[PDB]
Amino acid sequence: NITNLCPFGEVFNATRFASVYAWNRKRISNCVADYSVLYNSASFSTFKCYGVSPTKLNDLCFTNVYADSFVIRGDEVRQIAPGQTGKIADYNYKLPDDFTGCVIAWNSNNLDSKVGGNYNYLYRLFRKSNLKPFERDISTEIYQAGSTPCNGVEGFNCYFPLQSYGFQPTNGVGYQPYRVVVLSFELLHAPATVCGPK
Amino acid sequence: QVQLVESGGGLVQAGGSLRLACIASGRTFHSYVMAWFRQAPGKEREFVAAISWSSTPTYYGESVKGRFTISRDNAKNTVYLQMNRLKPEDTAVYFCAADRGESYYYTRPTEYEFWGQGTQVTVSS
Ligand SMILES: *[C@@H]1O[C@H](CO)[C@@H](O)[C@H](O)[C@H]1NC(C)=O
Repeated sequence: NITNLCPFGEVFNATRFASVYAWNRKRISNCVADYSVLYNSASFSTFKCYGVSPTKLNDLCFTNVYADSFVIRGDEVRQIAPGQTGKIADYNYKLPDDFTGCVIAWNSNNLDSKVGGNYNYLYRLFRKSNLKPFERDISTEIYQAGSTPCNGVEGFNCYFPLQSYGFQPTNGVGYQPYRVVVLSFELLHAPATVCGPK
Repeated sequence: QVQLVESGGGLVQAGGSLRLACIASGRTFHSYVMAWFRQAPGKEREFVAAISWSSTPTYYGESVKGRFTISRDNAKNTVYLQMNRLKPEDTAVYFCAADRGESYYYTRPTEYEFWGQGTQVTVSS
């Protein structure tokens, strides 16, 4: 009997968060998923589930759970949803059209922005084609934007594919950093490893 | 892009009934949580009701609980709001809304991507 609580603290309150292009996965398994800690939060900017009601999370069993987390701008959080397009959905982190899981975000201006600007968080600006759902690209190959081949040297129509967010505490809300957690729920032909308390 | 058009609004006497309807574009209506909000003059958009994909969690604002019923007909891309025992305080613009996601914070306007232009309901006393 799985009896130890799923370590949601280690996900939501991780001391470090990934750049979106290099998004972090934690596997959650062989644990009781108590969501009441998340239910009692007022500061999340969004908390939506797809394929299950948020009201039923404490009653459901899954074969596998993944927690994907990263930082993006406020007005890019709408892209972390099935059927979205934009730099983030297309080139950084793509959810499937039939996604089963929840997307939670919160403003992290107090932690992730600095007086000089925080340039540590990166996003992929260019890619030859869109990510498949749950695909991850950490390559730093020079992007050929034009006719001429680039020979892995930067210049005219030959761009380094990653760009920095540069988060300043004085940015408008849409340009402030937001932390995101995506909980993926799998229901495969396998034993359940994650259940709610009930 | 999903478009939404409300109908069935207008003038009605206190204690009367109205069925608002809202029809959506698109071939994946079943994938949308559908909702009703309303806005009285001087007030912000107030949550009225929402219905999940299966119909099976429904949600209601405190002041309409018992009087209003939300329902959906996936075959017709339509969500309905049955409004019974209407009071003057129910007078407002009623907005249809839709989102792929069901929100823990289901009363927040920002949790719904798609909005109709709204239709006036007026309840005389
Ligand atoms: C993370 O920390 C906040 C306070 O900083 C706390 O309210 C919350 O319960 C923690 N979240 C989780 C999932 O443990």
